[PDB]
Amino acid sequence: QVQLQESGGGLVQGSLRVSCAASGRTFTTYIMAWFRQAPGKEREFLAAMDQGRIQYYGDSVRGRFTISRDYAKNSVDLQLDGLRPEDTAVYYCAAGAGFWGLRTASSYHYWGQGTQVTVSS
Amino acid sequence: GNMSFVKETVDKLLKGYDIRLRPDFGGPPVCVGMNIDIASIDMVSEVNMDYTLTMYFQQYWRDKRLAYSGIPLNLTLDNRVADQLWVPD
Amino acid sequence: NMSFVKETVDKLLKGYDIRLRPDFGGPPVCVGMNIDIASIDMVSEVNMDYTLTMYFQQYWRDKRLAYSGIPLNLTLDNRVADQLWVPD
Amino acid sequence: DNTTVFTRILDRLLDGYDNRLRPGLGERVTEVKTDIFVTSFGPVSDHDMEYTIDVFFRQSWKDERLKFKGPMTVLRLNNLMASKIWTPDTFFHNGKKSVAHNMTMPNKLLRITEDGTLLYTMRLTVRAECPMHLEDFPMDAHACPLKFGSYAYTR
Amino acid sequence: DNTTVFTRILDRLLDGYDNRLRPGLGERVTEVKTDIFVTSFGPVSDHDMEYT
Amino acid sequence: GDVTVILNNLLEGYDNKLRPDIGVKPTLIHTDMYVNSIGPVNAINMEYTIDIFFAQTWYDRRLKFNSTIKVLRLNSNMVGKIWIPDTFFRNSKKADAHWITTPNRMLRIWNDGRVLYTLRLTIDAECQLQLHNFP
Ligand SMILES: *[C@@H]1O[C@H](CO)[C@@H](O[C@@H]2O[C@H](CO)[C@@H](O[C@@H]3O[C@H](CO[C@H]4O[C@H](CO[C@H]5O[C@H](CO)[C@@H](O)[C@H](O)[C@@H]5O[C@H]5O[C@H](CO)[C@@H](O)[C@H](O)[C@@H]5O)[C@@H](O)[C@H](O[C@H]5O[C@H](CO)[C@@H](O)[C@H](O)[C@@H]5O)[C@@H]4O)[C@@H](O)[C@H](O[C@H]4O[C@H](CO)[C@@H](O)[C@H](O)[C@@H]4O[C@H]4O[C@H](CO)[C@@H](O)[C@H](O)[C@@H]4O[C@H]4O[C@H](CO)[C@@H](O)[C@H](O)[C@@H]4O)[C@@H]3O)[C@H](O)[C@H]2NC(C)=O)[C@H](O)[C@H]1NC(C)=O
Ligand SMILES: *[C@@H]1O[C@H](CO)[C@@H](O[C@@H]2O[C@H](CO)[C@@H](O[C@@H]3O[C@H](CO[C@H]4O[C@H](CO)[C@@H](O)[C@H](O)[C@@H]4O)[C@@H](O)[C@H](O[C@H]4O[C@H](CO)[C@@H](O)[C@H](O)[C@@H]4O[C@H]4O[C@H](CO)[C@@H](O)[C@H](O)[C@@H]4O)[C@@H]3O)[C@H](O)[C@H]2NC(C)=O)[C@H](O)[C@H]1NC(C)=O
Ligand SMILES: *[C@@H]1O[C@H](CO)[C@@H](O[C@@H]2O[C@H](CO)[C@@H](O[C@@H]3O[C@H](CO)[C@@H](O)[C@H](O)[C@@H]3O)[C@H](O)[C@H]2NC(C)=O)[C@H](O)[C@H]1NC(C)=O
Ligand SMILES: [Cl-]
Repeated sequence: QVQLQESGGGLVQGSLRVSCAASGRTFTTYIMAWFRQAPGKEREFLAAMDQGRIQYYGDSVRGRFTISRDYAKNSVDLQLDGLRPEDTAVYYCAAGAGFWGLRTASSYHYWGQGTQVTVSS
Repeated sequence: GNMSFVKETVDKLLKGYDIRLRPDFGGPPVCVGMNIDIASIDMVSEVNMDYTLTMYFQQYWRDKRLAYSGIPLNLTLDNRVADQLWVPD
Repeated sequence: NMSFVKETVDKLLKGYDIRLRPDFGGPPVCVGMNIDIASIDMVSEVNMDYTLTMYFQQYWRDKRLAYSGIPLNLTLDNRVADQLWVPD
Repeated sequence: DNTTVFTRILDRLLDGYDNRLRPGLGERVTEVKTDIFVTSFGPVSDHDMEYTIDVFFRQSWKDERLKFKGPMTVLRLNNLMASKIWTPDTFFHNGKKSVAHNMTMPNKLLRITEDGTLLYTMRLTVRAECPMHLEDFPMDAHACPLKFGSYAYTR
Repeated sequence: DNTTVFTRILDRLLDGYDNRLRPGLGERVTEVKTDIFVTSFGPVSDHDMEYT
Repeated sequence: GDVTVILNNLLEGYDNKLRPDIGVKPTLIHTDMYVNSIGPVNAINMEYTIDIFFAQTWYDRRLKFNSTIKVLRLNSNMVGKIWIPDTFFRNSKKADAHWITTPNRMLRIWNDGRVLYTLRLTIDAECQLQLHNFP
């Protein structure tokens, strides 16, 4: 059975690094992505990285968040810099084939449990 | 660097450049570093006893003939200048 | 004589701009085409294609290449097609 | 003559032009506007995990060295003129073995506007990698990429 | 420069050289000492009666 | 060199675009052929492979030279320098010359202006087979 563990901090005043490790399936040939869900708002696409090491970013978080992948360890990491109060949300790791997507959540079949992140001024 | 200045610099570098001679033809060997980025391995065939390999093959060396000054930025030139420049065999 | 033909050909090829079509600013150049089908070889269902061998001949007028005093059709060596303008 | 003025214009444009240097070298970023017209989406080969695609690949960019004043605003020139100027070194990242058609002539067109805007289109047949997950075969679906960019020039 | 002497030597060697004529033309027979190093004896194609 | 000056004089003013006798008479090409091997007959594609040495002899008065040397024997360098007949094989599905180690071509120019031009070729020529009586 496939699992996507996540790890990272919960509260910042700010820089952070949220990591995601996959088990039960090698995602070398899949796109690994990070999504974000704030309270009440719908799930939105933060970043994605492809087998060709090509990186796609959302407009809201272009130039701030940096996605990377460790293919040997089967993991995807997201470095977060320039945090703001509206960045408070649950951050989700996902893996998929990118059918009709690379930006739609429906294209990703495997999802992590989510990690809370909060920014306090 | 200005367009005209870079043009004059490249013309000066390539004027009198003997492509037939290696970068240090007189004495010591020229050192060539190499790096590879493996794009894919495609067809490992037992029938043909071969495999196909796509890669970005990068070679690094020093040619004192091509040294220039006054332009801090690195010069990425059109790939047709490789025919004018010496490269390892 | 061949000297006069050589002078005429050199005069035609001197100052000829291959970059410009026969009437660059003028009306369009009319090109006739005809084909002699030598053979059709491999109508492939699996590949969904056919192989067709042919003699493909184009006909046009370039006033830059007009000459006089030589009542002949000059069949030149095919290397000069690289120097002359042809349709794309 | 009608054509001698255009010959003079082309000679003036190419006078001192260095095609080894990109437009705005060392002073600005060359912005290349691109589009694709897929004339036919070729067959998919599951065995090789690839597909073929025939495209008119159009690029466009500004080159202030090639601005001119002349009888017409746009010079629809022969494809030979493309080799005499700088053009982007675009390549397909996941391409396997592509063909730039040259039957009868190089299937390219170059058009220079008076303001210095260049349009440059090519006819290409690209054989690109399309990795597949065949667990749902024959009820599977794929998203085959086509990725391209500059080979030598960075951001 | 140090390499300028070699550039001049090569230019002198190619000055007046006619590569359409074999060496010793009209004076002797050109002797070519040849040899082969087989790095890999390729497979034999029985269908084509051929070998690489 | 005597041969060098002879060749330079012959090429001086020569125009390879024009055939010999452009306005006088037709150029007569004497053809010779040695079949090294007729390759397999592929009945599916209606073709057979043939390997030949193909030789063409003709006369070019522009290449006349007076000297003690009776014949200039040359490799493939001047094949593109002098005029050559544009001979092509009509029923060829695919043909190609040989280029290993160098182009497999030979040229020989006599003092009377006779040019002999030989080259090695491998041709895949079509052959429409009637297979009613097969085999
Ligand atoms: C669509 O796009 C295609 C790709 O661009 C395009 O195909 C290419 O077209 C061009 C132009 O037609 C072809 O170029 C010609 O090739 C002829 C040889 O063809 C055979 O060899 C080439 C590979 O060429 C190398 O090997 C030959 C043989 O030794 C050499 O002669 C070449 O110089 C060259 O050598 C280099 O590469 C070698 C490794 O490959 C190295 O070992 C070597 O060290 C060199 O680095 C093959 O590609 C050919 O096969 C393909 O084409 C055929 C024919 O269609 C097909 O059947 C086949 O399936 C393949 O597709 C083939 O095997 C050259 O002879 C020719 O050059 C002569 O003429 C030109 C002018 O036309 C001169 O500029 C040039 O200098 C040559 O002339 C000199 O040399 C000859 C020979 O000795 C003399 O007779 C002549 O007088 C002259 O001599 C003088 O100069 C010499 C120096 O230049 C000097 O030494 C002499 O002493 C003297 O002073 C020309 O290069 C090209 O090969 C095609 N293919 C590819 C893949 O690029 C296609 O046409 C386009 N289609 C359309 C419709 O537009
Ligand atoms: C094996 O690998 C080698 C090494 O990679 C590779 O060599 C390179 O081959 C290419 C193709 O033959 C060479 O490109 C040609 O280079 C000559 C050199 O010109 C310069 O020569 C000296 C300086 O060295 C000076 O005289 C001056 O600076 C010259 O510019 C060019 O003359 C050739 O130009 C012609 O072809 C271009 C491409 O089509 C045209 O854009 C250009 O206008 C030229 O056109 C010719 O044909 C026209 C008609 O079609 C005619 O109108 C023109 O007048 C002209 O005759 C060309 O760029 C390159 O230099 C080689 N690099 C080396 C040797 O280091 C082999 O080709 C490869 N073999 C294979 C692949 O089989
Ligand atoms: C022209 O190109 C050279 C070579 O790329 C540039 O020098 C190089 O600059 C990079 C970036 O500063 C150096 O790399 C970085 O180094 C740090 C520390 O080791 C490392 O953590 C980074 O991951 C990265 O590798 C690189 O070492 C350096 N190379 C050398 C030989 O000194 C140069 O700056 C360029 N010039 C211009 C104007 O762009
Ligand atoms: Cl047989």
